[PDB]
Amino acid sequence: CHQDMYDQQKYTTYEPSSFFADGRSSRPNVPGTTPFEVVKTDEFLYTGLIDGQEVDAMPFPVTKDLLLRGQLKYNIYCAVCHGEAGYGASMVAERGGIVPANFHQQRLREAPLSHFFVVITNGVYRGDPENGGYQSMYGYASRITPEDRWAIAAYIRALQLSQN
Amino acid sequence: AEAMTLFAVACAGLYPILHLGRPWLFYWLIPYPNTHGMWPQFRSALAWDVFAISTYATVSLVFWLVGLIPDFATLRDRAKNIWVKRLYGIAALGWRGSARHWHRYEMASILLAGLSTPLVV
Amino acid sequence: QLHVNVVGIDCRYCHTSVDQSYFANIPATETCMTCHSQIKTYSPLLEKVRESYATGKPIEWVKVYDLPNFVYFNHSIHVNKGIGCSTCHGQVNNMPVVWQQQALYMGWCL
Amino acid sequence: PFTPQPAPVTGNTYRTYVNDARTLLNSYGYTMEGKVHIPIDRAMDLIVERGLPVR
Amino acid sequence: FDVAMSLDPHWFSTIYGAHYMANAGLMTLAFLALMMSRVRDAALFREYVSVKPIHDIGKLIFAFTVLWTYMSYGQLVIIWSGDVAEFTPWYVHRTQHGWVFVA
Amino acid sequence: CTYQPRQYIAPFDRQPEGRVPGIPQYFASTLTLGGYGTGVLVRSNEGRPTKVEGNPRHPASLGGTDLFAQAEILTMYDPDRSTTVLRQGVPSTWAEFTTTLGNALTAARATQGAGVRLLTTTITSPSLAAQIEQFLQAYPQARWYQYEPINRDNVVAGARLAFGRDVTTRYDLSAAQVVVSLDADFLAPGPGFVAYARAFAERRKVRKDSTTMNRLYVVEASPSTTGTAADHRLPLRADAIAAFTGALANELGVGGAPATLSPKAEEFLRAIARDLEEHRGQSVVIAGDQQPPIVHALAHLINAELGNVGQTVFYHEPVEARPTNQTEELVALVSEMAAGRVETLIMIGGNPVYNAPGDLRFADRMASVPLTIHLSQFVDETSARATWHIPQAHPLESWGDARAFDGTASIVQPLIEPLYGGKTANELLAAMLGQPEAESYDLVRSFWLEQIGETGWQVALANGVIAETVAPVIEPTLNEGAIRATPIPQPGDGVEIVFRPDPSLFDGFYANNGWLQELPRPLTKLVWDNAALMSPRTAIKLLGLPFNADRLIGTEADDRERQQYLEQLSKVNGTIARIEYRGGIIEIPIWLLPGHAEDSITLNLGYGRTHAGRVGNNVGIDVYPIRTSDSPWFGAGARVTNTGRTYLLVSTQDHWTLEGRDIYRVGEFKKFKEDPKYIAKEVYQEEYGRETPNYQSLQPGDDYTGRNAWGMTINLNACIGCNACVVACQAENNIAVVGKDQVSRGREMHWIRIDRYFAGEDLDNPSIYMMPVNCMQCEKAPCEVVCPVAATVHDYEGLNNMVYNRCVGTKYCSNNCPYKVRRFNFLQYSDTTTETFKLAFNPDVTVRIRGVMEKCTYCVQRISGARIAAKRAAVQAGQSSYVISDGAIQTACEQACPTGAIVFGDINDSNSRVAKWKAEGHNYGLLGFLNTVPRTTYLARVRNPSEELEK
Ligand SMILES: CCCCCCCCCCCCCCCC(=O)OC[C@H](COP(=O)(O)OCCN)OC(=O)CCCCCCCCCCCCC
Ligand code: HEC
Ligand code: HEC
Ligand code: HEC
Ligand code: HEC
Ligand code: SF4
Ligand code: SF4
Ligand code: SF4
Ligand code: F3S
Repeated sequence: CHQDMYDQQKYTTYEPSSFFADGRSSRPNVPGTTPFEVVKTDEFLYTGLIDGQEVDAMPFPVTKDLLLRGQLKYNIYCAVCHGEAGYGASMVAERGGIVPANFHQQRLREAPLSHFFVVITNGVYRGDPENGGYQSMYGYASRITPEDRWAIAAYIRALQLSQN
Repeated sequence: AEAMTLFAVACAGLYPILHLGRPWLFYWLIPYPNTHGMWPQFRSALAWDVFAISTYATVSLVFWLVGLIPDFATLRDRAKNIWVKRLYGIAALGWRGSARHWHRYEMASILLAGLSTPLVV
Repeated sequence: QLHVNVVGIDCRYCHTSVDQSYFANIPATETCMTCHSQIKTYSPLLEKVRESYATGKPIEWVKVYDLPNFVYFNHSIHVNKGIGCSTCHGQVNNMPVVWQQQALYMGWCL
Repeated sequence: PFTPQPAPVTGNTYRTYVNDARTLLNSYGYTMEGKVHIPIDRAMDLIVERGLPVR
Repeated sequence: FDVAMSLDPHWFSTIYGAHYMANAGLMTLAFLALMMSRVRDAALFREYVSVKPIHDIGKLIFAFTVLWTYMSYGQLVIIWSGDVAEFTPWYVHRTQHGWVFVA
Repeated sequence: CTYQPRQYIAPFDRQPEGRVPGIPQYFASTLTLGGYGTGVLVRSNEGRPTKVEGNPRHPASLGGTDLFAQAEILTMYDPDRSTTVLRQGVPSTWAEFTTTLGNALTAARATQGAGVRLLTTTITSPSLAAQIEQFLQAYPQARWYQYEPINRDNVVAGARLAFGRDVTTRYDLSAAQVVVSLDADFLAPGPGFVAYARAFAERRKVRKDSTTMNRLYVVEASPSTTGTAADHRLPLRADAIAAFTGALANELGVGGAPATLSPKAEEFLRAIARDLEEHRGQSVVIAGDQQPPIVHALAHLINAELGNVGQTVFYHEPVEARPTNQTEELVALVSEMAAGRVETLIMIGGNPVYNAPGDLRFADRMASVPLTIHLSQFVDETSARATWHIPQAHPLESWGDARAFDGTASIVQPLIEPLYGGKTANELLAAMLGQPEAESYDLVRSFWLEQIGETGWQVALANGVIAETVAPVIEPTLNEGAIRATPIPQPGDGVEIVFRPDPSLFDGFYANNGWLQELPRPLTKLVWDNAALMSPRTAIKLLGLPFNADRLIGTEADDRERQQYLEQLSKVNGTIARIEYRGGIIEIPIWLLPGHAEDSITLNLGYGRTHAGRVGNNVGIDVYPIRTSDSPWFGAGARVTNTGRTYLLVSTQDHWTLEGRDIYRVGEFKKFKEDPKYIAKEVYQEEYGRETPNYQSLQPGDDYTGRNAWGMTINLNACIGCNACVVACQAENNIAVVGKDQVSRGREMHWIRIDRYFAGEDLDNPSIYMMPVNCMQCEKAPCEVVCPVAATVHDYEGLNNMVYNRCVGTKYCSNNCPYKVRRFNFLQYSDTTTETFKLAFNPDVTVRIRGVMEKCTYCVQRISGARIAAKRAAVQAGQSSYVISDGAIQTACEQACPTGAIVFGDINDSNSRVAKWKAEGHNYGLLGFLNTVPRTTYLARVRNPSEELEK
């Protein structure tokens, strides 16, 4: 039973490390650091705001493959805890009284696309400083790529049309 | 001389394991059932060494023991101690040297000697 | 069993990097808290989770499927080439406690 | 160590919601508040045909 | 070495010559057995001989046949396993144009 | 008992936004060797830097990198880096220093800052320069006083003599058919080294279509990498080069002075002059930094006469902030310290006590100064004698900006938050300017914003360069009278001493780094040690060794006898010689260098450090005390008595000549143009009597006709023996660093090795040949056939596969390998107890344990990743193509080489670069008489000799 190279000295992806304070060899992103050949110049792609306001516009044209990718991403992440059809009827809501929002309500029909992008990026609303406050939607910035987030917004538009 | 051969082979059999660098993995050269499905190469000459030395040691030991079986019978008869007897006697295997035991013994010794000459070369 | 078979959550919601890299992303406490900030809050069996996400300390899961760091497996190519975590892992959908379905022998892979 | 046999899940599960929603997403129909449904993949085709504003 | 190995100066074998001695020994022993059958009746080969000399010559022929095979195999394995361009041609010539069938 | 331990797994609490787990990322940052920035692309496995590469869009780093940039990873992970602020060697806090600094500066505000003094190195960062200028504005009487041991003082001095203004000289080697080098190493690491190496190599690379090749003439005291890649080399004494330059100007007709010279030197002068005037505007003259300012002024004058200016030599506005004579500024500071005028000294790095010349006695004068503050990144000898030592952030973990020799203004980007904290130089300047607790990111961003704009900052981070900033081209006016009216000092005062920066350790900053110390030094192959380098004749006369030294000289007929005599002449290496220069004795062991000039000794700086980390704590003999301010790079008189007492010096090669074997092929260019295969057609006529060798094999092999096949071509003409590839392999494949004792026992572990063969007539002036050797990936491999457990087997592509887990350690494979490229772990070389070293190891490659063999794996991890990616793309498309691009896979050695000698690609794809190179007439494989059929092949060296010097 050699156990020779079974556990090597190198640090793998999630191997715990005693060298760091928080016990993680994996490190958080240094602030203000951009990967190589990844320019962040376009504001629309990374934020639905053009002047601090929503636009009801989408940075790149809608494509059938784009809508299919949006449908896939919606089914993986968005469908649970909000309904596959967008009516908010999900098994999560039953066990917990989540009460997710309904896409087909008139308010979300007139909401801009960039509003959907903002909601997916950050959440419904951060808690009020006074009297407490909790984040319900809770945001999905890290898990989903911006282009995928725009595809999800396009799929939400398609879903809203589907019931009209 | 044959005792010298056995002891020299015993001394020389340690070096293939000692020089191995990872000495506890000597069994890898020998074909053995494993969950990996790996085999020795059999085209290198160290794989041949494993079969030659192992065959040489076993054949030399069996030939030496066969020669000692009649000698053990004389020792058990002259042992003069009940405990010393029954130790040579089990090794003798009740030799009871007799015709129809010698005839097979002589033929077997000639055959073993005939097989050993190509083996040592 | 509860989250997949009853609550109905996709595999890629938690193991998000399975089809893109060699590593199936073990969920962060962020994904745990997106439901349990409201559901089953103030529960003694979700205390460790709530202990995280307040301090930076991680949750030390015990690795069930372990390879001896000279094997270099890749989920991405496998999944993309038409192989799923049922002929490759087991019915994890109905697994209250995950167990190793088979020993990862060299012969099994071959 | 014999392979464990976990106890089956309870009566209520997510499958009913998903199946009902997947049935609703196609086969047209009439919603209560509005007029008419549109099958999924048909509304998506309509969305590409009319397009969305850019920039 | 002078009579046969020098036919192709590019190739040399150290075991060569020892192989010829084994080949010569087998040929002479086989020749002696053929002659003995012819001279089995000769009077001095009648009151002074027994099966034991014939048996010993037969054992010697068997030993020489195995010895010649060992020397020939030993040269082949060393040249084949050590694939050096210098010693490869002799085997290539003896395995081509139907020479393989003779081997 | 169980197969393995629990192996707990710890995940994140909040996922990084742009990171996919298990997928490495690449970030653009800048690494500076002489204060001049070189753009680098660094792989971040999981938020930790692991592999440095080159930035294709950065001028002076087009893919290629120098060894110093490669070996920065192990420096960032040195377990001896400073971790805390020390008041007087006792741990303290940054806040306490900030309070003290503020009190000291407000106590110096009564005066105008007359006591406050600075001491930095060559600073090219615009942010730091602006902050220093603002600080000087706040304190009128403060002084900057830059200094660093390896500086460009002579270059700016010659510029201010020729033009009356500091300019920046740039060389465009792509359009120079003739290049002349007066003791200048442009192919050795320095400003613009990668850019110069790539342009020079491209001209040298010759195919059947090519009709033109560049020619290099080099005059130098010590043989060097630039000398190796030269058609003609003259070993003149270092002092004589100034006289040689004056003579060259005189025969060209430009102002100079006739100088008496040796007949060989006069013949070299005639050839150089005749080659010039035949290539006007197609020639360049380069003068080394070591050479005196008059040599630089003459070089500008010669270039102007030939009209080369504007075609091969370009003048730009100075890029190094304020250019100055650094040695004179340090002399001014030491006199002020002796007087006691200085009350505060702040030093940003540079290790002044160790680096400063011995005559200055900086350490004794440093004691007089009441407060001395040092930012070093290590507790150096200066920090030990300095109050308030402050840890400095490593460039990889710090926010910063730097300028290249051309002028680029590239931005340094942190890949990790500082491991032990520490403060950047700009943060120290901010505290002096009265703003404490100022973030490095804000300081650099604030300066850059409004100059390039926020959008420019985003583009600058994504790329490795700032497009807006470059040095403007200016046309200076040459002052004929000043250059003509110069002394031009004559050479000759007895034995001379030449001071050269160490090839692997530079100025001694990299002495702690294990990879660089273990690296064999090019042309001397020494490891972990410093030796005096002298020609065989110099050693015989000075140390009284009993050898004729004329026996080495001879024709081709007695070449084998002369090679044996050189081996007998060796074994005297390591005799200790006591050398007295100017009141200083070094007692350094001597190593014989055949190409060295007579009556000259080369001593390498960067050794003998006492406060360095556990690695290189006390290695070699310090040459800094003997070195003098008046003559930093040259020496006039040395006693060089022999004390016997031989000391062991360890070298990797152990043999200096090829024993009449076809290892290196050398041919003329004119013959090559008529027939590319002439070099291969020859040799076979001497050996077999026929142009083509009819090799015959009894073993079939595998077809490989329709599958990807991986092969490498190395160009002998391009290689300069830099050794960057060896460092790149060590970082990429996690090769262990063995100790000096293990190297002495010949157990060094290097997958790639460079061999110097020193084969020529005379052998006192031999032609150095550098050949990179790595596993040849032989289609029929002897090592595979002798392996009992089948650890080494072939691959479908054609790659030899070495499986460490299968290897039982028999060592039969190394014995049957003809090229001896296999390295075995006799003892546990890998470091298991050091956390920082564990972070450095690359996850893709396994860390080998004791008892397993290692060999070059053609960077299999890169090939496997490309194969998986190509298959994944094909299945998603549905094509099932599995097509891999020619540029998709680049080996670490291929990326590292500045010249571009190493090319890796599919052999079967006839459009690939390797396929085209392998179809050349001068391509060949080593030891063809063995039917190994290697895949790594070499291109025979083609030279371009002038008919004057040669015929
Ligand atoms: C093609 C033609 C054949 C050419 C053959 C050439 C090679 C022949 C080699 C023979 C070597 C013999 C060495 C001499 C041995 C010896 O002295 O003989 C002693 C005996 C016993 O006879 P006793 O009692 O002394 O007197 C007889 C008269 N009354 O005879 C023996 O041969 C047995 C002794 C042991 C044999 C030793 C030789 C073994 C050689 C092995 C190496 C072979 C290399 C491949
Ligand atoms: C869809 C049915 C799947 C499949 C096939 C797997 N998961 Fe998960 N998983 C989650 C967490 C937090 C863990 C670690 C805790 C634990 O192991 O009990 C896991 C673990 C696994 C494993 C084993 C990991 C190992 O180291 O071997 C496997 C093979 C696995 N999962 C497959 C989280 C979730 C999750 C909620 C976010 C859901 C949904 C899934 N996993 C779904 C699946
Ligand atoms: C991140 C990997 C986690 C972890 C560690 C857990 N969950 Fe969930 N969870 C969800 C729902 C709807 C339930 C049941 C609600 C109910 O029982 O009333 C749960 C339950 C759990 C438990 C059991 C708690 C208990 O029995 O009291 C545990 C230990 C648990 N979870 C751990 C919903 C989600 C969800 C989607 C909204 C996601 C994502 C998670 N849970 C994630 C996690
Ligand atoms: C359970 C964790 C949810 C997941 C999964 C998704 N959403 Fe959600 N969403 C959730 C809640 C509880 C609410 C209502 C919050 C409230 O204060 O009422 C929402 C709301 C939205 C909205 C409306 C936002 C608004 O300002 O009105 C949108 C547009 C929305 N959710 C979209 C959305 C998408 C795209 C999701 C997949 C990425 C998604 N939700 C998942 C809870 C949850
Ligand atoms: C081939 C059999 C598969 C397939 C198709 C999937 N899994 Fe994975 N899995 C498998 C092995 C051999 C391992 C061990 C990896 C190691 O380094 O030891 C794993 C591991 C996981 C893990 C643990 C986290 C990790 O190793 O990255 C998770 C989580 C996991 N597998 C999940 C998973 C998912 C969601 C899959 C998609 C259906 C999946 N596996 C497929 C073997 C295989
Ligand atoms: S170069 Fe040596 S190790 Fe590499 S394949 Fe050839 S014989 Fe084997
Ligand atoms: S190909 Fe890779 S392993 Fe081989 S020498 Fe180059 S860097 Fe080292
Ligand atoms: S092959 Fe290696 S030593 Fe030669 S020039 Fe390239 S990097 Fe330098
Ligand atoms: S012979 Fe084989 S066992 Fe290892 S040391 Fe060589 S690969």
